[PDB]
Amino acid sequence: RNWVPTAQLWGAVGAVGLVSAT
Amino acid sequence: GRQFGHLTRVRHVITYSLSPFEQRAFPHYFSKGIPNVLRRTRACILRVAPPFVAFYLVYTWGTQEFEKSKRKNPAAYENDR
Amino acid sequence: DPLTTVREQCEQLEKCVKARERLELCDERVSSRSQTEEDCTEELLDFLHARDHCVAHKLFNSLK
Amino acid sequence: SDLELHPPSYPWSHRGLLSSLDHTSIRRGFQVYKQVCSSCHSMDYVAYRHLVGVCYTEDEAKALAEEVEVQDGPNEDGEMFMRPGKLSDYFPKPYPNPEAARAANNGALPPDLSYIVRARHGGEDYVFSLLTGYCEPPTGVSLREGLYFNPYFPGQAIGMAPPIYNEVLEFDDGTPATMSQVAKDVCTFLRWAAEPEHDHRKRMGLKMLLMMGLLLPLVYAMKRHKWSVLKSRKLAYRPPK
Amino acid sequence: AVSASSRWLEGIRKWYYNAAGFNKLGLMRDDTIHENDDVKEAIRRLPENLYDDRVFRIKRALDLSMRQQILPKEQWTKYEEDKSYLEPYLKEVIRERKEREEWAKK
Amino acid sequence: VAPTLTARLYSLLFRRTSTFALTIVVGALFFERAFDQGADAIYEHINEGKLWKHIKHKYENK
Amino acid sequence: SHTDIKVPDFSDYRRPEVLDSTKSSKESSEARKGFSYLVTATTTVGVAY
Amino acid sequence: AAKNVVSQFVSSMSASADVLAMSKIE
Amino acid sequence: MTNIRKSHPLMKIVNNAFIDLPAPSNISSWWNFGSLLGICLILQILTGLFLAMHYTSDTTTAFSSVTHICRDVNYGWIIRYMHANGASMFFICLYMHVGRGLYYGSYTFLETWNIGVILLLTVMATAFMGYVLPWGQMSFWGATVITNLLSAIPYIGTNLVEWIWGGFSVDKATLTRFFAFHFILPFIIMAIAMVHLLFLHETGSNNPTGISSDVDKIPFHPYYTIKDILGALLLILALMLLVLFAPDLLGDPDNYTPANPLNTPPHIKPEWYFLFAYAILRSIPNKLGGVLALAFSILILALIPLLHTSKQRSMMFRPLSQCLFWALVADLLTLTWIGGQPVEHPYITIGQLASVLYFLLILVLMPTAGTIENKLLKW
Amino acid sequence: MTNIRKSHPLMKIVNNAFIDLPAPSNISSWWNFGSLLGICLILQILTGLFLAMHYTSDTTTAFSSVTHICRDVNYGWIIRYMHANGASMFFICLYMHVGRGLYYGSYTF
Amino acid sequence: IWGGFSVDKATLTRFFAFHFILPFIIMAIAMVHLLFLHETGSNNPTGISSDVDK
Ligand code: HEC
Ligand code: HEM
Ligand code: HEM
Ligand code: HEM
Ligand code: HEM
Repeated sequence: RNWVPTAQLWGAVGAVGLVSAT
Repeated sequence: GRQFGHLTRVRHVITYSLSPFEQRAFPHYFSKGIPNVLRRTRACILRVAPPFVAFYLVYTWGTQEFEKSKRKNPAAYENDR
Repeated sequence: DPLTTVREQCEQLEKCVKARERLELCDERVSSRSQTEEDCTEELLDFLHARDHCVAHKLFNSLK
Repeated sequence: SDLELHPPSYPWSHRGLLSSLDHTSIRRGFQVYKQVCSSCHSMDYVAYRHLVGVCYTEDEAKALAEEVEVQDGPNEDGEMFMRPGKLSDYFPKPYPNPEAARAANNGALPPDLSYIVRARHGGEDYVFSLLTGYCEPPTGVSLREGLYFNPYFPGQAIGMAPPIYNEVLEFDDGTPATMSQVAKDVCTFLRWAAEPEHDHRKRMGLKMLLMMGLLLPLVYAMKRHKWSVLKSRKLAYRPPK
Repeated sequence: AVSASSRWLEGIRKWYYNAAGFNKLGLMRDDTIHENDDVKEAIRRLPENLYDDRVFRIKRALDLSMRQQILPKEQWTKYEEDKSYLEPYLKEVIRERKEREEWAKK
Repeated sequence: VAPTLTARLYSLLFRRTSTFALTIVVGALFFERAFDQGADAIYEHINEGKLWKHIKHKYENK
Repeated sequence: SHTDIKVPDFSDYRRPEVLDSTKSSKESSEARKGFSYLVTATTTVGVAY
Repeated sequence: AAKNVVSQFVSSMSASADVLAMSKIE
Repeated sequence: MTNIRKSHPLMKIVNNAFIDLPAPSNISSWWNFGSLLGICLILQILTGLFLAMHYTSDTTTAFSSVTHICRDVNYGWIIRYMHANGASMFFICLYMHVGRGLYYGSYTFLETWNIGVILLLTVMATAFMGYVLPWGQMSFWGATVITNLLSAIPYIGTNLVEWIWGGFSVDKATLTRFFAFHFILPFIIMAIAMVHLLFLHETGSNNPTGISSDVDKIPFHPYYTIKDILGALLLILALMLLVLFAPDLLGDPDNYTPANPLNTPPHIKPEWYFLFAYAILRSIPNKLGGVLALAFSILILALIPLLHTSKQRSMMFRPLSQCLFWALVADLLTLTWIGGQPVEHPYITIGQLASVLYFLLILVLMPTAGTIENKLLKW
Repeated sequence: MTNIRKSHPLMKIVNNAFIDLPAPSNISSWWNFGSLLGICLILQILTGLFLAMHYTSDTTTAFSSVTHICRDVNYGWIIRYMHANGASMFFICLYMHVGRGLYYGSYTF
Repeated sequence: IWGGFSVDKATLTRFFAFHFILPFIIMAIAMVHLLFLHETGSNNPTGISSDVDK
């Protein structure tokens, strides 16, 4: 349900984290 | 083995509290601080301060003497004689 | 050049004049009674201090 | 048990929390060490890495480090056939080994200037006031020739030849080489060899201080936010009594 | 032979009693006690009134401590009102345990 | 009426923790750069010409 | 007996936005949570640095 | 068993023939 | 229960000593030193492991090694200075911790106070060995003078000092041993700290007032986790303020001189955290008398629980003890001053009186003051 | 309870996982590898700490250092050869451990 | 991981430090391992619960 949209913003966070942080 | 339901027995006490988002976190801090800080420092000062004051005198004198007795190379006994 | 001037100035102040009297007597006392164990070094040690405090502050604006 | 005179808080570009080193000083000083001091005192942990630290280019210092390996070169290190080129070589040891070093200075052992600033008590001030401090022996005093009298040495006597004297060397630009002017530059280069991190660390200090001024207040609010309920709380006691 | 000396200790005692700030907190001397095994049993023996009271006063106290504020001058504990309400209870408990210890000698 | 700046911010970014953290990640990035830039500049200002950055000229390309 | 209860005057501890004995807090408090959560997001963003 | 085992582990610290070689030889 | 993450894993339940635990409400800022104490152990540890990632433990190199860590290695300079400065913090923090249980009767928790005491003296050994690793003049001579202080024991001493050193002096032998023990003591210490916390979780934390707070208990998570984080904030502030603006300031020793065994700083002395003990040791003419007295300075701590005379475990409501308490801290400060002092008349005579005043304050004055106060209250 | 040493200290209760614990009757010899597993962990450690009491971690010396532990140092030879061999055991033991888990389905846990 | 292009000193001191500190960390793990196992006890050759024989 809300998990896609929430999994997609959790997705994005990891990505931007790595990208930036690394 | 449970710490919250087993502490102690309390009867007849009512408690009123308010939510963080309804209140302010910094309640007339300058005003309270000055008076409260003032009031407890002044009840501390007498109990606390002394000994430190003491030390300071000891320090001061203590160092004077050293420098004297040692810098006063002639201190112990004079030159002319 | 620089250092040498500023030193002098410093010893021209009323507290340097005043405490150089102990150096003057020192030097003569010691030179005349040369055998004595008296150190003129110890007397100099006060002058130098007061000269140098001064020096520092002024001497710095003169260098590169 | 002799009084020891102590160093002024001599006016230094860097005395201050944010103040940093002045490389031109470094630069100058360097040459002072190299011409005035290389002769008896070593700097082992200093490589020919001034580049960015001293504003000498990599070509500039390469060259500067090449001639030092051509004359003092790795033939004093044990690289039989070594000459100009290398940059990982450290500043050239005045003598093969310490024992010699005392013989050249008659019993005394020229301290490695690498860390003098941070080693000996009293920092650059002492170093500056030593070099610049040389006065007349005190009435009634005796002095073996090596035992020059210095106003700032613990035992009131040092085995130090004219450390620095006017017009000892010449700098590229034209900085007036005064005994003191040179010592101001020499000390500074020493400050740096003692603590190469001097500038970076001060720079981070600034960053740490701004940040910390944003977190300390921020986190305090967070603390009141939560605990407010408790400190805003009021009580009532109503027995049946 | 205590007429002048022991009618003057009350003066140091009074001095001392307000000195120790617990006065100001709304607490009383009996609530300041180190809760140990004997005190613990005396506590348990307290009446609902006596007992619930100790709970509120310590409640109000630990609340002030937490906030670093003192109670108003008007609402303080006055030395003349020394409720030694624990004392009675506390005594016996000790009395009983002293006996027990003594009975165990031989 | 409009939402106070914060209420606007709130409803766009802080209801959902997913967006909140996203924010923070983003923020941490953007922040680092401006801090540095601004913080660095401040520091360099206080030592004008004292640092190699200032002094490179002298012996550079003739 | 349990009706002569009053909740104590909180007026000193509360705040501007929701001090209005007679008006809604719903259209006030939207922001109030923002501002508190704002503080959090900033701290967590600086600390991250 | 324990006694030797323990003893070996403590003499392992006592004083290495390396060092002790030079001891008393001047 | 179902899906209550916490109690599901048994392991995760064990961690709810942080989140759910009964925490007193009222609670001075002093308590934040326990937590901070543990931040310091973790800091030291990570730092140590990175330093010991580029250090060597030999006469020849050690010095160099440290010197190399601070010059060619990337961010090893701060790591090392963070390390050095840390340990100062670690101690500053430890002595707040002990003061708070000397004042508030936390030491009532006998069990917990004896683990503390073990903790304090373990951390003392680690700091003693770690300062010598670098192998600088100060280090070299300090470990000779202290270790040799052990040779005051009459029958064994002498043999024993030579076992510890692994030779007749302090050469390689000894320096590798310190490296090994320094590295493994903080890991043993961590288990003791957790054993300490274990016991202390059975009775909860005391308060200013000195009275049970079971009537007013707060969730640790909501409140204390922020307080702790905030206390870290300040703690790190001091660490970095020290390590970034005045690296050396608090590290009295300027001896960045490679150790020369014939050479001596006439002014030989432990760092600030040890001065007290030092001063107390010099006050005694006799060597052995000093060593015993040295031990007792520190070991004296376990006796306080027996020494407690009053009925109020809280000093808070007791004037006279508050007054002597403070003096003893200022006496302590006085003794630390003597530590960096030439061992001459002026300081001698002072130190001696200080040393007696310390033992008086602990052994005789306070105890009496406790009684008096009890009798004034009519207790 | 009173003066039941075990549960008196809370700490000492935690040690009653050794003494009082429910242990199945039937039980091949295989399970002793758990315990031995720990045995080995403790032996390596005591051994390690003594070797690392005379070892140096540099190119130049390391070989020498070990060589010196096995020659001049008293009972350093066994300590080192005990440490080397141990680790063999440690592994020999490990692979019994996992075998057992594989075979009787201890891995259900 | 190597601390450079080869395996010179840099690597050699790293292994010394991690070798030293792993075993300590591992002991924590072991105990954690034991912790979990203590919650269901030791399986047997038969493969059945022994609760009826303990
Ligand atoms: C050759 C001789 C030189 C030269 C060119 C310099 N020094 Fe310097 N120095 C020399 C000796 C033989 C000694 C030993 C002194 C003694 O044992 O009495 C020293 C000593 C110093 C010191 C004294 C520090 C101390 O031991 O307390 C310092 C600070 C020092 N040397 C520094 C220094 C600097 C910066 C120089 C270049 C300008 C320098 N020396 C030149 C011998 C010599
Ligand atoms: C809380 C316990 C610890 C304390 C009090 C402590 C303290 C110290 C001190 C005071 C020094 C001297 C540094 C100097 O002045 O130059 C030092 C050095 C050192 N310590 Fe620690 N330390 C602790 C834990 C550790 C740990 C856990 C490790 C490794 C895992 C470690 C590794 C080292 C190393 C390798 C050095 C030498 C390099 C240097 O001089 O920094 N220490 N330590
Ligand atoms: C490695 C050093 C130490 C660490 C890591 C540590 C850790 C802690 C922590 C986290 C707490 C709980 C919070 C607090 O009360 O501050 C605490 C409490 C306590 N510690 Fe320490 N401790 C250390 C050293 C000591 C020492 C040296 C002593 C005394 C000799 C000691 C005795 C106590 C006592 C008595 C308490 C309970 C006080 C109370 O809350 O009423 N600890 N410890
Ligand atoms: C089970 C955990 C450990 C295992 C598997 C293990 C295994 C090994 C092995 C296989 C070697 C090579 C020895 C050789 O063949 O020469 C070694 C060396 C070494 N280990 Fe351990 N070890 C462990 C724990 C430790 C611990 C805890 C320490 C320190 C407290 C340590 C310190 C050393 C030292 C200093 C050496 C080097 C000298 C030598 O070769 O003996 N080890 N270890
Ligand atoms: C550091 C190495 C280890 C230590 C110190 C250790 C220790 C222990 C001990 C003391 C026991 C209880 C007795 C027994 O059944 O033998 C045990 C049981 C067990 N261990 Fe380990 N172990 C280690 C490695 C492993 C490995 C690598 C695994 C599997 C991947 C493992 C899986 C198990 C299992 C499944 C059991 C429970 C079996 C049962 O009784 O039904 N162990 N361990």
